[PDB]
Amino acid sequence: GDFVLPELEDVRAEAATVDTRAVLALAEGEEPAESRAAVALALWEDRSIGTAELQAAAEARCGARRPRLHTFVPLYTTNYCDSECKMCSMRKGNHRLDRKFSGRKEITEQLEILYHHEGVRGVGFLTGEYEDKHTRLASAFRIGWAIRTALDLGFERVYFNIGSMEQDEIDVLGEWIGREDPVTMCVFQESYDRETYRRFMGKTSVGVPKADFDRRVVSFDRWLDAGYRYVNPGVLVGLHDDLSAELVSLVAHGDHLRSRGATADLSVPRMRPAMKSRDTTRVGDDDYLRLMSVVAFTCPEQRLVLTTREPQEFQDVALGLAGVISPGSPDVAPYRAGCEARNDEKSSQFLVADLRRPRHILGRIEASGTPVDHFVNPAGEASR
Amino acid sequence: GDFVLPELEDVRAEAATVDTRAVLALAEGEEPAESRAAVALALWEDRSIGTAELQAAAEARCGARRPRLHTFVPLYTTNYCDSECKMCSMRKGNHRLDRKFSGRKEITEQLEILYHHEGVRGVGFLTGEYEDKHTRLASAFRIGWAIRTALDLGFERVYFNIGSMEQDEIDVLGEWIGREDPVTMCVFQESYDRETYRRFMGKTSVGVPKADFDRRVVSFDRWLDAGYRYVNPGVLVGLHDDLSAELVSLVAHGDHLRSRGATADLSVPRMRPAMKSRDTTRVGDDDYLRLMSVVAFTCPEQRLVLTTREPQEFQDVALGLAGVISPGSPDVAPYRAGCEARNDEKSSQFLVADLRRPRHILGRIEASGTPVDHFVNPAGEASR
Ligand SMILES: Nc1ncnc2c1ncn2[C@@H]1O[C@H](CSCC[C@H](N)C(=O)O)[C@@H](O)[C@H]1O
Ligand SMILES: Nc1ncnc2c1ncn2[C@@H]1O[C@H](CSCC[C@H](N)C(=O)O)[C@@H](O)[C@H]1O
Ligand SMILES: N[C@@H](Cc1c[nH]c2ccccc12)C(=O)O
Ligand SMILES: N[C@@H](Cc1c[nH]c2ccccc12)C(=O)O
Ligand code: SF4
Ligand code: SF4
Ligand SMILES: [K+]
Ligand SMILES: [K+]
Repeated sequence: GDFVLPELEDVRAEAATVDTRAVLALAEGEEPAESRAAVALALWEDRSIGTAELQAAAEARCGARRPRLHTFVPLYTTNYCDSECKMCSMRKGNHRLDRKFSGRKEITEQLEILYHHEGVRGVGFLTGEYEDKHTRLASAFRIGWAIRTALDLGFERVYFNIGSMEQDEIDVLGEWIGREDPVTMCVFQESYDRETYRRFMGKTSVGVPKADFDRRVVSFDRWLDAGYRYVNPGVLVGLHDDLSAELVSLVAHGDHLRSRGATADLSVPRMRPAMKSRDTTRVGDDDYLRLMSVVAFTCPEQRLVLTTREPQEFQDVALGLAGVISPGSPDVAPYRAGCEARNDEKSSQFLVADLRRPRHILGRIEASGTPVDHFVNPAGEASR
Repeated sequence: GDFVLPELEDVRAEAATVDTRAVLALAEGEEPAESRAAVALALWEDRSIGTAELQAAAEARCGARRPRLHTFVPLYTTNYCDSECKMCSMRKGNHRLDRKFSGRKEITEQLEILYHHEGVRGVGFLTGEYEDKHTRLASAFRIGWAIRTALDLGFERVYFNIGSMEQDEIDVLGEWIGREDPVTMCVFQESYDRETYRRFMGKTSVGVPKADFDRRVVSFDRWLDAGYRYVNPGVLVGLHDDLSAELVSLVAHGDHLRSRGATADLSVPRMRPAMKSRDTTRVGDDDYLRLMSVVAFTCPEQRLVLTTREPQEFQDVALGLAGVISPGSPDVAPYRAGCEARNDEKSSQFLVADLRRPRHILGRIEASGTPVDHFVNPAGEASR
């Protein structure tokens, strides 16, 4: 009943049988005979189909989706972590980081700034991942409180991203919400290749909690077992060299979740500068746009998430492939009324490319002709 | 400005000069010329004064105090702990314990049982003590939420006992309350002798958080620096062989706190059965009553706390020396409507002597002629 990784050579054989031209000719809402992972792989590898042309087809295939876009802004509630991801500044072994923790007052204040000054109605809560059972339970407790507090303030959509979760940790978080609340669990597998995964996340059985690949990947299945609905898998683009392998696995994971009745967003964040202990693969814009396109096309009801990891000029080109736009900063309690958010290298998880205020970024998107749901521009008669 | 341990040989020399008969002749509210620690020591060592006679004098000296008694019931919110106290079942190295953790739902349910079925308006929240800064902050956060939740339910007095606390941990807890709220910090030094302390609590600088004697003993001073008022020092009777040394130090600590304007309760819990790694000194009833008497007499505005560690027959004899009566069980979420509380050896901190329901114990005290504040007997027209 739990997700099982696809056999990449099996998908390759099925991809060899799809007619990619016929696929592009499909009407919106119409579904290929072959599996999504096989169709995505075939589109990816058929270089007679230009990336620009794939992108236009993906945007059209997703064109009917309503709302076109919605938003959430991240709120990192702490930058403590017990794990050791080599591409992340929050890794426990990074003794250079200034560690911070938001209490009741600070979390509430940040939510009020986001709500009234940035005009947003979507928020995400983030933490590190912790090793011992009591710390994981206490973290779930705190984040559960934060989710409930946000919902009560009038946030209409809440994400959380707090590491892998076992059944009893979900129990503790779940006592804060209802099974029908608009709450999405985020757990990016980073890489679905077990060998690349171990290279960046570490080896198991040594107090490094995220090194357990399996606990992480079945977290959505536990969430669904408990009766919840919204989930957000992802790949960290730049870890594994073979992008065709990751897109096959992510699309396979999305497809599994869909079969279980879940609503899934799909995230493919691209690497940003951080205090790393191993370096990564820089993925060019064309490969990245091609990847987003084949995922968006074959998974048309599963929204891609685009974040301010990316610079303004890239958002300009890619926004049409996305279903979620998420501006913000990965620093602890970084927001302040009337000021740009902090992204201090001394305390941030990584450095973002776009530090413009969410309400500016989202306002410009709306002014260009795309409304953003969960955004209320704090303007005119809706200004205080 | 912080508490400094008295020099025991200096107190001995001052004790040699007090007239213990003149001391007993003092009118209530009148104060000896010598220091409290010196007077307590002299009363202790003057065996021409019988223990029964000391007890009668202490009770009379405290007779004017109003209310005569108030109550709180303990609620252990978890039995996880990172420390290694050799006399305690919750020590991390005790792999036999079944570890439990109460979330939002369970804590609320327990408070409602205590409030409506046991009729109590005083509660104490307890945890283990944790090593890494994030866990300590997350624990402070949770317990802060619990205190606020209890106060909002109508609890009129809340204790907490969650280990030593540094300034930033107090900050996190304090965001849940007001400086004038009826909230008491408990931090029992266990032994004021540094050598006995190290024997049971462990050596410092090795991830054993309670091994730091100094961080622990100045926790009240940090609490007072932040502008709070109520504190609860204690000695664990049975650790250190020389009781005269501990009573000198506890009375000295009480006196210091008083000088800083604090309201202090004083706790002298006696050892109970547990899964220990070192055994302790069994203190007989006469020594124990003599100890309670000299502390109660010399510190007449600082209430002794008596708990159901002690059997019914001992409470009968000692209750007149106490200002706080605290029935309950040191098991996680042990209460249930209409049932006696759990005290399961598989999950409890230690085994208590008296498992009768708080409302029975407190009702019998009231029926015998002593009202108990923060107790509303759920009887007659106050029954639902
Ligand atoms: N240098 C870096 N640049 C860009 N994204 C990164 C990054 N390091 C990590 N990330 C991504 O940030 C995401 C959310 S933050 C991590 C939250 C949680 N501790 C967890 O690890 O699941 C991570 O999952 C990762 O995909
Ligand atoms: N076997 C035992 N019998 C009786 N009391 C004990 C005991 N072991 C510990 N205690 C007492 O229980 C008290 C409260 S419980 C401990 C709470 C917190 N972890 C702390 O250590 O401060 C301890 O301070 C100790 O004085
Ligand atoms: N990293 C998380 C949270 C996030 C959302 N938008 C962001 C913008 C910048 C940094 C982090 C974020 C995610 O991709 O879901
Ligand atoms: N041990 C804590 C909490 C407590 C109060 N009353 C108790 C009765 C039994 C066991 C524990 C307690 C204390 O002495 O303050
Ligand atoms: S990616 Fe998450 S688990 Fe890994 S080091 Fe960073 S914060 Fe910790
Ligand atoms: S007395 Fe407190 S700190 Fe020590 S082992 Fe027990 S619960 Fe942990
Ligand atoms: K809008
Ligand atoms: K009463």
